[PDB]
Amino acid sequence: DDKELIEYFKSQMKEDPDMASAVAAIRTLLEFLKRDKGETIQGLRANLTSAIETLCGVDSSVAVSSGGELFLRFISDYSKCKKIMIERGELFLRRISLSRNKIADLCHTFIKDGATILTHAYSRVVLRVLEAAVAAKKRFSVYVTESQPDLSGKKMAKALCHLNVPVTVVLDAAVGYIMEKADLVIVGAEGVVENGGIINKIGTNQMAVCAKAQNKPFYVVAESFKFVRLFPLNQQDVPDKFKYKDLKEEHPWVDYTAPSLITLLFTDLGVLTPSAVSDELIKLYLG
Amino acid sequence: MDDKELIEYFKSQMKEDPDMASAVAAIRTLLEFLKRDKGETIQGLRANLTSAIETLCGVDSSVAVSSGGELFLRFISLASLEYSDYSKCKKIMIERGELFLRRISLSRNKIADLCHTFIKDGATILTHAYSRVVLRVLEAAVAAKKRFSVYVTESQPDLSGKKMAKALCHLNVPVTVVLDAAVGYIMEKADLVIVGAEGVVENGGIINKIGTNQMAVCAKAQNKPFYVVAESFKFVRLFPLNQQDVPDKFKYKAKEEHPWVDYTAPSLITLLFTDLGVLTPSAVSDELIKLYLG
Ligand SMILES: O=P(O)(O)OC[C@H]1O[C@H](O)[C@@H](O)[C@@H](O)[C@@H]1O
Ligand SMILES: O=P(O)(O)OC[C@H]1O[C@H](O)[C@@H](O)[C@@H](O)[C@@H]1O
Repeated sequence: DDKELIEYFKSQMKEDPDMASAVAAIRTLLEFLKRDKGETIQGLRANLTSAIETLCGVDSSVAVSSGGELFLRFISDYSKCKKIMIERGELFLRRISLSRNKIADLCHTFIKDGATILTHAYSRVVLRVLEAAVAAKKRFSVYVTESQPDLSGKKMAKALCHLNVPVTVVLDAAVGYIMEKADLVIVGAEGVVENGGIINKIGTNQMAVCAKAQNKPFYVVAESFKFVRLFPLNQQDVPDKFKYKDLKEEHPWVDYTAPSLITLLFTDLGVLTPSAVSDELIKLYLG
Repeated sequence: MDDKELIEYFKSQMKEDPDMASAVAAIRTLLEFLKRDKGETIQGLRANLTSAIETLCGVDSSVAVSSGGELFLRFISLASLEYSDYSKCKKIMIERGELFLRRISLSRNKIADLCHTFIKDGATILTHAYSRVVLRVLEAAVAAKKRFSVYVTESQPDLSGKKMAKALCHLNVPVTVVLDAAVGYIMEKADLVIVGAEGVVENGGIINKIGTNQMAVCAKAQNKPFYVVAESFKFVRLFPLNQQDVPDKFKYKAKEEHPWVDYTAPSLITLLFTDLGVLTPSAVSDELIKLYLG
């Protein structure tokens, strides 16, 4: 049922925080598929399409939608069928579970010794990369935006001081001021779109614009289940459902960064240029 | 007066008149030092005027205080020529001082007239933090019955922008407040950007509340006009080429680095609206040089 379909999901996220919202949903979809007491290939298919959607309502991050779409895609005689569906699904889950590791290996080599890295907000993938640089005995320092409204940035600084890397938290407003001190920018993303750009915490776009104006490379680190079937041209093309996950106050939770503002993306599919994403997205979705 | 003498006065001057420019607050305090100074020698006076200026900059790091001071002191220090008795100078210095104070009393309005042209109707304007000059430029637009909308950042860490939004709301001007982090996100929705300045430096760049550089750089990438409204007394004798060149004096009012102002290069500025006329950044040096020489 939905209500403890949701509680399973939320519970899977509450007990492991550093678990991606997507992967949490896949396990909730996997477990749902297991407990499904139906008797029709047909009613199973529907109820899964109802479960994925029910999950997308409670947490409307773009990655739980795209990851959900990809996992259900990968799942392609009810007694028989059901079983191997679960085995394909558990194979798919097994693969996206090494994604963070392969990214760490890939990206951390682009960090020169004595580099000072500028990042935005909290990214579990960025932190795994920087952890891998510490593992590789590389010495570096970090600037991170405090990142209103939830102040994820201090969460990242505190995590980063536990590995004894010098980290300084700056105001969101000070990114233009601090850009000259950085040698490169690394950020994560909630979603990677078809044109090679990204959807990430509000403030990413302006960091990328200030980075291009001082010719500082701008690197993105994201798993391939974040590849989403969208092609934005402006900020209004990002669907409002992923944007909120006479005085007034607008407050979007993420903005969009165009491919022209992005140097490379480091992914479990390999190092990519923004223009190259489209060919890799096709291969990813058809497979 | 003495040191806590000036500080108490100066702090009180702005305490009761919030809209009063900080530099003007210093000029009045400095004037009151000339009126209350009972010394009886010329350069001992001047020399101690050069200590009140420095003692004042200690409590308010705004770079306008230093610039406005030096221009007033340099302007009144022309009294010594052809006024030998220390009591003759003093009298005409006070005179020249209140003359000076009266000129800059006209600076905000002279600006709000020069800039009402560039606010076309139906315009969407973006600004940063709270600027009394910006506020008066818009007051003049609404006064001329012109229709326009505003976006403004909240501007950490004091949320000055929520106070700028409060005022424009009282003008029934449609306004919206966004996060400092959303300026890149919101730029496309704006037709032009207008900010104030704490200081206009010798290359036509500005020193202004932290977050101004961000906005300027994002405005250039979308080809949006970036207009600066600033009084002629904010012209400071500094030539910063980057953020490091901004002296620590004015950068902090006092690991987490929290500067209060950044530098915005002339490359990033379309026009400056000052009480000396509408200037391109490149025309600010020669204008500044004249101002400090006459
Ligand atoms: O890299 P992660 O942790 O998966 O999340 C990626 C992104 O999620 C959110 O949008 C924010 O927290 C960003 O800071 C982060 O980059
Ligand atoms: O326009 P004014 O009142 O001179 O303000 C000068 C400046 O003061 C501070 O630096 C900030 O509040 C800025 O927003 C403002 O531009």
